[PDB]
Amino acid sequence: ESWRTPAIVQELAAAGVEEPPSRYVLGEKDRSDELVAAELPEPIPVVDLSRLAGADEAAKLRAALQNWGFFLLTNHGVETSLMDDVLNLAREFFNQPIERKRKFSNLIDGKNFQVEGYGTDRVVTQDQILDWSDRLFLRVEPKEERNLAFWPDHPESFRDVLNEYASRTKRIRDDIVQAMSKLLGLDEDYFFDRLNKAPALARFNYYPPCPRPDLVFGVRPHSDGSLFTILLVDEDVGGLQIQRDGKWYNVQVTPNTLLINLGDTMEVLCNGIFRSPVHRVVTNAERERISLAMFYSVNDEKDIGPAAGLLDENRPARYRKVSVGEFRAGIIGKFSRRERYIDSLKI
Amino acid sequence: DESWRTPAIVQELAAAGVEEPPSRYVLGEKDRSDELVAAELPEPIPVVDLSRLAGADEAAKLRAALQNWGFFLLTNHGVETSLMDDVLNLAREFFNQPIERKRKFSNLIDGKNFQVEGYGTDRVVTQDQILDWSDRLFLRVEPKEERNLAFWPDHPESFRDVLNEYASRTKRIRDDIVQAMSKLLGLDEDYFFDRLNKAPALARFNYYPPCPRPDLVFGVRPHSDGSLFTILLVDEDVGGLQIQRDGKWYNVQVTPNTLLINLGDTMEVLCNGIFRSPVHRVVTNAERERISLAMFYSVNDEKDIGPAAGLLDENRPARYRKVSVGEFRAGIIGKFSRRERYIDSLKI
Ligand SMILES: O=C(O)CCC(=O)C(=O)O
Ligand SMILES: O=C(O)CCC(=O)C(=O)O
Ligand SMILES: [Cl-]
Ligand SMILES: [Mn+2]
Ligand SMILES: [Mn+2]
Repeated sequence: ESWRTPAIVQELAAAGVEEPPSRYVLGEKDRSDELVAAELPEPIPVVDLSRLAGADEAAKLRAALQNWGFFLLTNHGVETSLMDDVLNLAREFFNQPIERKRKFSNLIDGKNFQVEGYGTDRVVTQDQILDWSDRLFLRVEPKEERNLAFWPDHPESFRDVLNEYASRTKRIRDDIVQAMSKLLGLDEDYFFDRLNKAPALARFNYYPPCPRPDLVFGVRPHSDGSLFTILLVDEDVGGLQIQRDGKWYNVQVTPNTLLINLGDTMEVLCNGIFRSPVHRVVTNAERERISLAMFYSVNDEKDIGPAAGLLDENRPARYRKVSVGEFRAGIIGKFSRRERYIDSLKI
Repeated sequence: DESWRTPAIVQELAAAGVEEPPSRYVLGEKDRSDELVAAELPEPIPVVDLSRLAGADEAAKLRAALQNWGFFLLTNHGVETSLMDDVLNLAREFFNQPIERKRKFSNLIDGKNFQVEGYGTDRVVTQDQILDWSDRLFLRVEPKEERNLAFWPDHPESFRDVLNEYASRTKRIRDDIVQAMSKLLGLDEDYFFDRLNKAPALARFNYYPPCPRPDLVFGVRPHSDGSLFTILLVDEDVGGLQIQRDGKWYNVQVTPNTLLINLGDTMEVLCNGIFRSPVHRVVTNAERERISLAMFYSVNDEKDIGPAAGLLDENRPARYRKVSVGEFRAGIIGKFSRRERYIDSLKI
């Protein structure tokens, strides 16, 4: 539409067009020698969850979070069948006649936008540049505010499998949070008063093949606004890239393994001892890419600011203190305008 | 100096022979008031015969122990006398080694980086944290995927075989106790067993050295266990374990070759406070050391920890909040460091 109903990017790829529409083509500064990325100069940071209680593993986590802000997780205890099934739901739901899929459109009545549903993100302005990907955004926790009406019916086990996956990742959320609290010198339960009744958001990404991968981004360069994200990818074959010291690095998520990356809230909360990585996804011209991201956010208990226990007067606050509503307003708000909120809070 | 993150081996401090504990072990005046001399049990220690726990007589003895005390002694427990002696010999022979042979298995990795598993004490979070007058060797025996054999000691040479054998006996005990208590609650005997597969089992060998000022320190601070159940074995108890009931402190001597079972905080939550997990502590003495082994049995991450649905109705509301297993565990461990009781933050 004009800008009220952006078209589903999967239908633009199935049109067999050789060029993308003008609303998807980036600028010259964003299309400079960046999309041709390198690969990590060292073995990709890998944390073994089943051994994270040991100080050896906790030091591997520390180096991952200090150097890169993300890592791959192994021996995480999520069954291979469950990871295959939850990704089969996205595979099955996305690979559907579109009349079936439009029933869960995040543009209710075709004109009013919301975050929860199937489609793309918010289009504030007509000249805004749109990503070459579709999404299915679902709030999974707390279960009391779960909007099942937008949860797809096909396959007929979507709610059960996604709920099962949500309860598996909970243990991963708890273990990693406990580990980092010890790494930061805080109480190992420090972060759990901020997680009671906290939002858990599931994002099903469909990056369709693009005839011109040089002109578009699967998702724009960005850092997550969560505490951290668990990422699950279906036979990655590439596309995800992460930035470190200006340079984009190609990161491939090995099948049956999970990628954990930090969000902007964690960087502020830990005063920037670990940082939230800025990342993006590149499209390819042959095959599509489906990923499931689980965002774990903080409740409205306390304001988002550096932890009291990480600040003496010789380690002052590098970041401001803002409310939860102000924080979330800007991660979403600055995502559309292609800026990074957390820079504005840095002192 | 930040050397306070590298806590001393208390057994070494005790061998210094000086007249006072260092100030970091000294309790506040409130903790040292008219408690440390406890009272004697007004009734005999509750005792349960495991071999007859399927019978009404013993199971009723089990209920009275759980409702009134939260703990009981277990007889005919299936653990041979030689095996209890063997597992306590591990503790005796390991601790009575030169500090250089024990330090290989320190939980302070590279001398700096704390982890739970190993020989030392519990996490030192702040400089002003009061420390306990004891060392412990903490070994993760289950699940085997999380087992780290490199911290299981090389002395005596039977350590892995003996502890494995003992733990398999105490696991059986755990199953029997869970079943029996399930029937007490009117639940199916297997109601909780979906929480017991690939669940943590932790062995804690405690070493309480003598202290020149037993009036000033705790061998271990007042606490309830975070487990479902705890099975405790003490080497010739001589004395020191104290348990609290309704604000009063009582001495409890774990008779040799018997096992003390106490209910843990996880069970208290799961049974909605029908039975409660008892607060207990160890006081030191000036003459001799005390050795005990505690097997903590926890739950997996199948469900969040909360009151069992079979125990709730309109006139039986839930008395505890529901929290995830990892959140529960980190709260147990964190609150222990701060001298606070985690389960009270879950009470509704
Ligand atoms: O699809 C990926 O690999 C990245 C997903 C991502 O960054 C997101 O959903 O926020
Ligand atoms: O040593 C005792 O008698 C008590 C041990 C104990 O409470 C523990 O290890 O948690
Ligand atoms: Cl239940
Ligand atoms: Mn992201
Ligand atoms: Mn205890």
